[PDB]
Amino acid sequence: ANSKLTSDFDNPRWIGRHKHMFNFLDVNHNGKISLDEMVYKASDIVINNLGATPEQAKRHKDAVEAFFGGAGMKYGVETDWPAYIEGWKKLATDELEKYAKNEPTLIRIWGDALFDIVDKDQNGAITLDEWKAYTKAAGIIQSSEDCEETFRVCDIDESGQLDVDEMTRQHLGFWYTMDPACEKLYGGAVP
Repeated sequence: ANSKLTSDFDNPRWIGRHKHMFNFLDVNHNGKISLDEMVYKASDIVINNLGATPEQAKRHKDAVEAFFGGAGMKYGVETDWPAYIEGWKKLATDELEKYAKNEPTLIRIWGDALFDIVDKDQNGAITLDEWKAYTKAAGIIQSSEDCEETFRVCDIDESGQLDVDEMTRQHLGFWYTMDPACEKLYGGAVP
């Protein structure tokens, strides 16, 4: 492993980051969300907004399923906030253990599936316009300014593209650890 990455689950900013995403995913404010809703949203984006082929959409669905499944979410089950954050601690712990052992993480698997769809050239890297297209379809980022901040925070290659290796590292830090190097990865869109 190129980094020594550790959890910080009692940091109110960690908890808060995931509460933000919980509230953003709970579009109708039910106080709970299901795996059914998560995989619906994921496939809706890639198939109906981003042009995914059937095989590409299925690969992506599988990776989203396993990601949220790692946080304890299940088909036909409604997950409330207390269960969600409990599951998220397990997910992060498991991911960081795989990382420390140089084994593929669920976030890498998902990234590789998503980048196959989003990168016009299928070479594992995306342009700013492609990042804007994905994030604004998903709604996780709403403004171009915030999408631009992502390219400031990450190490960009000489052609001005964000590669999956770099985005995986940044996401490990941003979602699992509170690495201060990854602050503002989504600009002002996600605290």
